[PDB]
Amino acid sequence: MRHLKSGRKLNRHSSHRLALYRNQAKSLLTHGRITTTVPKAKELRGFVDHLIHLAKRGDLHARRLVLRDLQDVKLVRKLFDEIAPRYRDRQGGYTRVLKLAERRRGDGAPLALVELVE
Amino acid sequence: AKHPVPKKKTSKARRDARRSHHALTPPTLVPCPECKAMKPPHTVCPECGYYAGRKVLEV
Amino acid sequence: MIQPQTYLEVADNTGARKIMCIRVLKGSNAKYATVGDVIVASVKEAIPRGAVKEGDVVKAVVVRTKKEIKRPDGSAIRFDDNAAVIINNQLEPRGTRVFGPVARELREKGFMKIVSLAPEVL
Amino acid sequence: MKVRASVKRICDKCKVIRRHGRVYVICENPKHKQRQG
Amino acid sequence: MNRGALIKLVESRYVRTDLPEFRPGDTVRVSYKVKEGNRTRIQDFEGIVIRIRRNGFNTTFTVRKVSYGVGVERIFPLHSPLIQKIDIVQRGRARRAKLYFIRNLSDREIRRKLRADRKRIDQDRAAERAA
Amino acid sequence: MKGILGVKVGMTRIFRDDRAVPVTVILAGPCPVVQRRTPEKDGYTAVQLGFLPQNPKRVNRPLKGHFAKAGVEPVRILREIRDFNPEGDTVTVEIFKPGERVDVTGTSKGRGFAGVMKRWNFAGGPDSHGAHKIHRHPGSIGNRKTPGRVYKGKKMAGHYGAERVTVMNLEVVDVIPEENLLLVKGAVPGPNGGLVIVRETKKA
RNA sequence: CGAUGUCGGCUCGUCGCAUCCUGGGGCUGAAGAAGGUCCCAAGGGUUGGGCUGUUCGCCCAUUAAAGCGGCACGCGAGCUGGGUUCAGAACGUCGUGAGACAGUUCGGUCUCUAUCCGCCACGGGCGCAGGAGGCUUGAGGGGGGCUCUUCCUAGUACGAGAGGACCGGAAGGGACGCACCUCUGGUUUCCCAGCUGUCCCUCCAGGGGCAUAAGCUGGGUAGCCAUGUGCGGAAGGGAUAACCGCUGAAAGCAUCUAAGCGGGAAGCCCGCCCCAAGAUGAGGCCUCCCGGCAGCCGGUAAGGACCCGGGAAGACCACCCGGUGGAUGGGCCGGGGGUGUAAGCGCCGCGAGGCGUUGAGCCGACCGGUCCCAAUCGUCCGAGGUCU
Ligand SMILES: [Zn+2]
Ligand SMILES: [Zn+2]
Repeated sequence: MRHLKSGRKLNRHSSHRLALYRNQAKSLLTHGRITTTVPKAKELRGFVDHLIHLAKRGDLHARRLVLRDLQDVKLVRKLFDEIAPRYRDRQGGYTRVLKLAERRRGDGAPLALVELVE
Repeated sequence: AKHPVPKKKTSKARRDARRSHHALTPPTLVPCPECKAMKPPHTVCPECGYYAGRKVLEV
Repeated sequence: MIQPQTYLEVADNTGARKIMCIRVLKGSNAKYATVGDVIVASVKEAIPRGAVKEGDVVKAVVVRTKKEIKRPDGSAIRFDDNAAVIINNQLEPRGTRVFGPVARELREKGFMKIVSLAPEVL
Repeated sequence: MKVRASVKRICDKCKVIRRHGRVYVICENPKHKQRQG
Repeated sequence: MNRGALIKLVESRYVRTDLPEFRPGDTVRVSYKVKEGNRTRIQDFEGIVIRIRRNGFNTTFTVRKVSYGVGVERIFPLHSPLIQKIDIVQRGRARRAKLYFIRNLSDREIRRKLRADRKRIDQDRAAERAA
Repeated sequence: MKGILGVKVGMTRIFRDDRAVPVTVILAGPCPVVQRRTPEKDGYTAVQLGFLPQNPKRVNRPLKGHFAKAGVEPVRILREIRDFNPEGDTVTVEIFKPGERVDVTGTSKGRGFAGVMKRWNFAGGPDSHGAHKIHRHPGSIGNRKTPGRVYKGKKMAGHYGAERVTVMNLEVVDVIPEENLLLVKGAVPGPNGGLVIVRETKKA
């Protein structure tokens, strides 16, 4: 019974879900747009929104917080420099999720791209 | 567990009967408002690459 | 929650030390014994030459439980032991004096003797 | 009510009556009160 | 509607306000009303608040004192009208919200792990000063 | 038989006479009447209540006509109180009063396809001593060749909960008219916000 | 005998009554209480443990009681394999021996996939003579049904006393069933903190991985939960069993019966809850809808569906909700809640560390707000009402 329990297991154990979120986020910031299965996307909305929110906060403590997950200096720099400004006046909704019409051939999985909002 | 096994051969009418619900619903399509092409709703038109009256993907 | 096979510290000076609950005298199929309950136990341990020696089957009463005890007010008490008083078959403490605190439910169950002897009723 | 199959008079006051289809040996003496069955 | 706001509305007529704030590790003497026989008398239960599950009006706390070499733990509804008054007899300096480990500690070590709270104590002396 | 619709907002204990009596809080009113089951017209006597109101763009034509036949606002949920002829046009908590015994019915928390232990409290099997893969199975289910079948209603797996449930003879701890809140001792079937219906108890 | 798996235990029951308790009653060598016996009665219950493979039995402590049996001495495509009964080994004994026991003793592989009927749940189709959307009723079916102690009655009746009532009320329990998470108590898989090793980021500091599919440890939200909370057994009505009667003839009397009428039980029916119109007998009420070729086709009405966004709804499906008019979910915000004073800095320390900043920082579900991001645009089905 998953009553009110939030979050998707995604058929990965805990640390694997977490590293998935980190790698997904890394590619997202590194590219803005990425293509991934739908549930990974919707389970990636919040995990990106939080990091970008700390981007909007921008202080050192946020630097080490987001750095706790991204684990990169350069990519975090781009985050606090290219993205923190461009989302400086947006409250939430830092990412957009669109479902693609064409499923993945290899398994019939449905695809959808997650993009940083403009 | 003593290896349960089908008792008798399934008659053809019964087989087809169980396969009755095996029909494949046709994938519902709506015309892309951009290029007038059919495609699944609530998705990006892979033809035009637009969505919500604006561009999303690079066709 | 006292059940059979449980060990109980005797809270009084009858001579025993611990008693193993082998029954709970509350109806036939009583699952658990608690404060103010009448259990029947064995003397698994007694001071030398006490009033009771080991192996005696004795009616006792639970006066403290490491399982807490709610109350109609909302408050609840929980000791850090399981204690009982070796009573006679007439609801009178066979021992002369009890040791350590006890619960107030005893007053609710006609154990004003044990309540009185209690150095600290709670 | 002595229930049995050989309901019979015991005393002269033992009086038989076929009540409700059954045979009852009704008597003033309570002990002689018999029901056939 | 706000189900939470309705809840706080209901409990709001019962929430007690005057009780002194305290954190775990501290020591308390609770003047707690009692209905013995038919009369009522307030007994003080003084121990360590080893736990405070904060659930608004349903928040309650745990006191722990050793009565005659016997660990006596007690749970009080934080807003119980039966609880007459609370007495912060000591600002122990806890370090976790829950202090169950003291169940297994000799009282020497119990004290040695619960030191006084210089900050909250000095705040106490700072307050408690009438006009 | 008076009764009002309501919604379960949550549980809580209060202090009534130095007793932390746990209660559940139920936003009952205000229930407007929408139609009255009269025996000459509907074969029996009852009423039909609306709770909560509904966005007018979310109501089909038929329902809308059903409201316009009354003078009632479009309402989300609509039910019937059997054998209850409210005089007013909107049943509220005023019909109830503290101390009054009631019976409450609501859908239990649907526990999906529940196993056999959780559904019927079967003992299952042991956890050691060699129990092979049957730790929570119901063991046997019947007899040998006679009757060589399984009786109707043999307790098996299935959806435990998610069904209508009526806990009865509860106490109306308190009424809150200005809020249309109701404080009923004991727990009520259903999740928080789950629709429920309160009625006079059939006990004595 | 081209296989019907054999004692026992477990799980799960169901049923008979030749009734162990609970209910009713008769008689008594029934003073009361307690009993005995029999009669009617199967609704419910019938405890836990020691010994033994055991069933059985004895015992232990209770209990109202600690029922007897059938169901392939129920139940191994549900479990175990203790016993019996494979192969090894040993003893007593028999046999020259090989070996034998019904005597003993230690050990000894129990086989993932359910086709059908059955059962437990959930659906699709069609039907329910117009189409939909709601509400219902309830044919009928299931669930449940229990029991004890104490108090008053009243130490009253009874009784030399001893002892000790009926009836009628009151309260409190045990087990069981349902529901729920306010409280207690669990979990609470990464929400918080700490710690060890290693390696890495980036040297310090600060962090990350790994140590489990949490490294360990200290907590713990919501949810799920019981050990926690509430509620239930009804009350009552009806016909009855045993049994007890009024009237009463046959049969001058009497007769509970033969005409009749009544009382009469944990019993049956209703009553309580639940399911329920496939109840094909397809029910009832409210509301909404209106042509080209018994029909046919048409777009279609109402409406629905598909499609999302979800949901204490859920295997799927279904059900519910929302769909720009939107707060449905993710964000964010605010509260809750948890962890427990972040980092950084300053100061104090040789340093480990400590102090202030600081109930700080972080913060899963919880409770509301905000349209920031998503439920875009949409498509398709779906009335022309059979006849007396
Ligand atoms: Zn296009
Ligand atoms: Zn006679």
